[PDB]
Amino acid sequence: EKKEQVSGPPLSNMKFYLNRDADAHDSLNDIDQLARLIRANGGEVLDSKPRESKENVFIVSPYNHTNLPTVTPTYIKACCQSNSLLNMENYLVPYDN
Repeated sequence: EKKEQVSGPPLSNMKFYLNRDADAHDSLNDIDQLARLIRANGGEVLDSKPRESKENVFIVSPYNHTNLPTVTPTYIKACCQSNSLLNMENYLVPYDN
């Protein structure tokens, strides 16, 4: 692995930031800064930290299909620094629950 990002467009894909409502997790307003980098790449990310339980609050990662599950916000630090050589770190919420 020498070439940095080759398969598919390196920028502009799909992102979504919507915290559930646990009153805490990792980041809320700070992610707006770490995501500002990937937000200006060409994709789309809405840094919003709500607190309403309507099964409609989740955070989707770049190139991540199915908006049903959820991933960690720190994913950016691993997606921007590691590119995509650490999928095990998706630390996404299972499909069952």
